Amino acid sequence: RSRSLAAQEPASVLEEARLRLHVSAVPESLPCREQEFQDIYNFVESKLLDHTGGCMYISGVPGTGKTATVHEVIRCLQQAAQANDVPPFQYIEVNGMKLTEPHQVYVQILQKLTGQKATANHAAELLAKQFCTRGSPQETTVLLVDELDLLWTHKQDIMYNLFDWPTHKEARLVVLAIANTMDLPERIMMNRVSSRLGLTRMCFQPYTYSQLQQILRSRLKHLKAFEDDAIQLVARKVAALSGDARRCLDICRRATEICEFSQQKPDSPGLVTIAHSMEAVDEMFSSSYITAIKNSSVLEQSFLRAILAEFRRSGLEEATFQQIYSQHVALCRMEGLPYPTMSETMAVCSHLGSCRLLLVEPSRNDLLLRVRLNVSQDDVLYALKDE
Amino acid sequence: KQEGTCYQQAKLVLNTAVPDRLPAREREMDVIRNFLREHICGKKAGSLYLSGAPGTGKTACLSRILQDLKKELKGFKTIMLNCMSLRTAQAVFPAIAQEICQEEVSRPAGKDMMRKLEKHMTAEKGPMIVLVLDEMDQLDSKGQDVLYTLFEWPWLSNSHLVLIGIANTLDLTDRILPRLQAREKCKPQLLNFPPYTRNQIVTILQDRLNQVSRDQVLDNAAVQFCARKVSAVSGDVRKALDVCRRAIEIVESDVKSQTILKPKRVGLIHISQVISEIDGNRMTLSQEGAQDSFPLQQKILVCSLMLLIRQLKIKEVTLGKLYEAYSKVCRKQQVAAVDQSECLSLSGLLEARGILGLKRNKETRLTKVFFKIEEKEIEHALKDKALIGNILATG
Amino acid sequence: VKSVLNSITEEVLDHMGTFRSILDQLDWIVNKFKEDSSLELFLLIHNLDSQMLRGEKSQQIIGQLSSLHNIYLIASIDHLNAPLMWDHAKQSLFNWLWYETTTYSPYTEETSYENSSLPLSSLTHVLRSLTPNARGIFRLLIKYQLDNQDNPSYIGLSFQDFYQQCREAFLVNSDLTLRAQLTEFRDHKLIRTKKGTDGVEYLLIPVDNGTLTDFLEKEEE
Amino acid sequence: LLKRTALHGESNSVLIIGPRGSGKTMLINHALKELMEIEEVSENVLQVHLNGLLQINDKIALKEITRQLNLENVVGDKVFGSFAENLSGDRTSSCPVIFILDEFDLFAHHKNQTLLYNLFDISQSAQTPIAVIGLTCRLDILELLEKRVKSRFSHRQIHLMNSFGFPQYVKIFKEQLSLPAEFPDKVFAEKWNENVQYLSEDRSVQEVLQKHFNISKNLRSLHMLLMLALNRVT
Repeated sequence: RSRSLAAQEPASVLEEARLRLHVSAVPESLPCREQEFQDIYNFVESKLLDHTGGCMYISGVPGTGKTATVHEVIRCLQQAAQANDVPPFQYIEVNGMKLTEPHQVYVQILQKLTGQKATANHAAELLAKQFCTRGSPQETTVLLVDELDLLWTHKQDIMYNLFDWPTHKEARLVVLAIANTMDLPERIMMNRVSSRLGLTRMCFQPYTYSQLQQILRSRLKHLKAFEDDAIQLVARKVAALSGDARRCLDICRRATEICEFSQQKPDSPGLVTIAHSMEAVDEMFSSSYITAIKNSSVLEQSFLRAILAEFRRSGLEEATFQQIYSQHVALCRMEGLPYPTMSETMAVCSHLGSCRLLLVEPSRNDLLLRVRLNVSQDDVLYALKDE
Repeated sequence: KQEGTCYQQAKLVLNTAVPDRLPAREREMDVIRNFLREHICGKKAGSLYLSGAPGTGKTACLSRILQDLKKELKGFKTIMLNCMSLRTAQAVFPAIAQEICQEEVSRPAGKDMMRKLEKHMTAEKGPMIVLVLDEMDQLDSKGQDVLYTLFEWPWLSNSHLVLIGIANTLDLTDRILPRLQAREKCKPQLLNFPPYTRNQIVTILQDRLNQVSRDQVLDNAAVQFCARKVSAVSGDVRKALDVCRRAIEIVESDVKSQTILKPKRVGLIHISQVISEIDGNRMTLSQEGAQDSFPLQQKILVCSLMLLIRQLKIKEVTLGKLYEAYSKVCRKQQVAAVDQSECLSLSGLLEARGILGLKRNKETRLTKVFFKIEEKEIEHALKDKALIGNILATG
Repeated sequence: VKSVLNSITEEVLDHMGTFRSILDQLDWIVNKFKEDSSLELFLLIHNLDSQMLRGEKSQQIIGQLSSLHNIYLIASIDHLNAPLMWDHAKQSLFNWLWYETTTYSPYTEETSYENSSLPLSSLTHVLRSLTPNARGIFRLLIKYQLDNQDNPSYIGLSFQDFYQQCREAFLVNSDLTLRAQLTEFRDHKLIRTKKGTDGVEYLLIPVDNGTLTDFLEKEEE
Repeated sequence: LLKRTALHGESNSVLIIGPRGSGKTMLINHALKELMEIEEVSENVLQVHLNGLLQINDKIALKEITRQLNLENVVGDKVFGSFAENLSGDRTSSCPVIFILDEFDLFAHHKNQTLLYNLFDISQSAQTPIAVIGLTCRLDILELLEKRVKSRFSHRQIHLMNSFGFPQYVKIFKEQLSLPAEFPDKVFAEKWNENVQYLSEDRSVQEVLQKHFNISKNLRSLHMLLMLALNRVT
């Protein structure tokens, strides 16, 4: 025991639920996906026994299991290599955002295999002559790349030459191209990249309604702290948004924090109530516009009121700064305040300009300021009459 | 029987691994080999621009001719070119300057091109050097000055260099080589390759599976269909070998279903389902709560797109007017309220499955967006009767 | 100006090229011919008034070398605006001596920069290596172009009517496959898209009006 | 949320939206100083003071980050190599350090924001989770990122916007002028707080407070109304 607080053991129930719900403390991966994990299992298994190389490109939004399901593909092949079943392999990992320049990918590959480090040209030339070496055995390695749009250049000499490497004789490269949407090869990339690749793009669909209630059930197998009516309610809103696997457990973590705010009382409730599910939606999707007019002063709410009054008899959402100052004095004198000065016109604009709630060019044309409302013109009328 | 033996050996021959096949390519290959015989025997040298078809897999055709000349004649040397690691237009000549005369090499000294490279080529005492060129279109510049010296060497004094450029068709002689249609000194040669139709795609598969496999795994009716649409896009050999190999693993995975636990012919329906998620919309699989199409909060926003096209005669909208239509239909139907703070993330969410698209803009709200194609896809195949049926009849 | 100043460095003065800006090389070659009084150089420059040196920054470089009597400049003038490229601030260094020359002989060398039309072999060799379905689309837009060419307000066909005409003439089947067939046309400088205000991508062919009229006569076989 | 990281190993990332350095810096720095009273964690947890107003690109940020930790270099900075292994059984003795950002506006429009994606992966890595607490003046920040960063966020933000008026606004004017018991003589300290009460209810003093409250109700707009009057007192 070196550290004074070497992980305090959770002696309660609510403190233990965060261990099984954490994105890092995962005993395996996200279940409810056996028809897709078995399909990619026979694909990678057929490449190691054949001593060849192929390509692989999936699809889906960043949050469907592209970072958890790919780990179990390696954990299952390493067990058979120790039992004299599949040939041994090498574990290579590389991310697309860890490198600033898109041409520095040749440094992480040479350093992972051997130990020599060069640059984008001194190393990029040695890797080209090493793959075509006649009379040298290799291993069934695996190439895992992420975020392909960052490696796109003007000459298209990053994604094209990468796919032509495993298409040789002594080439055992298994490329795992990870991206987002599936129409990338036919949009950003041109003809040469999409030609030498193949139509083997099997997209991954988000989890269904019956799958989100099962993954959360596996994490809470022996956690008697949540009712059955609150688990299906949280998994229902995320299933209708986009079905993201990351937007479901984050809302459940908020439910574990809103309940502790009521645990300060001497009474210690067991299961959650119905009030914790309603508050887990408004706080998760908070609005940064309905609270700006309620907590405003007097001159701020009167300045925004004259903007809609001038965009009614004209029909155009673009105006100047000299015209808005004329009608601003009419609304200020009726309620009971003197005429506003000219020097303070930029002071009240800098307050709304700092938060960028009114799109306008900087202080260059003070009398030609373009007024551009960040929100609509009908939502500001309902939030104003509430006071 | 030999069930498991045929599948483990069919994926090796169907994989895109240097397709160096001789049949189905006769008149497109004999002209290339006979063009080099007159230059090595007749002591001639010129240029030869090969404008291949965009993406058809002809890199293995030139490798077959180069290796056949080594076993026939012994004495010449062929230097390869692989400028894939050269992102700039320069640093190309010194990359191939280290191969002078095989056993006789030298070292660079910094800034020494256009002097020693063209000097050894004009030497008549040396053998006939053959230089290969690739991706010549990517080596352009602001005035393509680097391409004015490699096309004039086999045309001045001592022509002892043959130019062979392997590249697909993107642009002819318009801005890359302005010497043509202007100068009468250079006389290049141009050879094209038409896309292979059913007369070659079906032929290239007969000598591919019947020579390495014992029994076929598919009928002859499925071959005429897979070779029909592959030649309509471009006619790539890798695309034809991938559309057929992928249709086998989907059927092979179904074999291990209540069979191994205590050959067959692949039908045509098993192939159309593989290309179903390539060009066809995935809007049918949406029953039993299966999230394989559209969730919910996006259909209530895209349904109002056509409501504004028939009223303003325009097909383009923006994020500003999209919330105005949503803020009106939510108060009259009592649904889930979605603030515009997270509606911008929905714009970068509806792009897969072949639907609407957009571009990149600096400022928010004011974003010029458009729709892909809208005609007849919301009925028959798609429900839209008990979900958003009351929205279309409202406005 | 870089192919002439940097050519007398490693050949006349025997020095590798390593200058920085343009003004750094101008004042570096003057000291080599000023301290030495035995470095003659005859400049037999042909057609000084070309087409890529009309700016005032081109004559001020060569005008500095004219101040020394050890540098000989011989140029030719083939334009009626001879004093338009030099004023009084530059004639003191050159000191032009006019000599009329009568040769009477045509030019068969520099005739290359002038606009001819486009080679017909480019439009012929592009359809042979093209897919059969794409040739029917190119031959369909050329028919509607000449029939509507008389209209001066021709802005091009829209995308909605173009997508309907495909299935009427048994062509493409879907929309994403139709966009993939237009990839080899936009890269070959055949058609291009414009940012229309109505949200519709127009389709036009930036060629000559007389080129499309000679395309229907060669496709009769 | 802070006790979940120092006492345990749960990192949280929230967004604090408010005015500037005069209002937003009244809660984050107060929570960090609260950790100082307990000396069994303040000595094992350091602090990196970063500011987005100074950094304008991404290559410079990869070198100035080592100026605060100083665990492998000296006054000198190591090779130019862009950082690749940033050190990331969930229980280590390398003293976890919490980073503090500021002003999410300058680097928010750089190149896909390659700097914020690294901090969001350390807490989700496998070694020691590291949290991140920043400050920003612009309201909505979540939609100002790409979809690869939007789906990988906590989606937790609090709008620290004052909602005062006139009766409770006078207490703020008197709290800033209420000096603690630090004067050598306690007699002069009693007349200081009493004199402010005599001027808080006046026909001319209340008119100045309501005039500046309608224009800008931020606490920064009131700072100039308290120091200018002190300059006249000689």
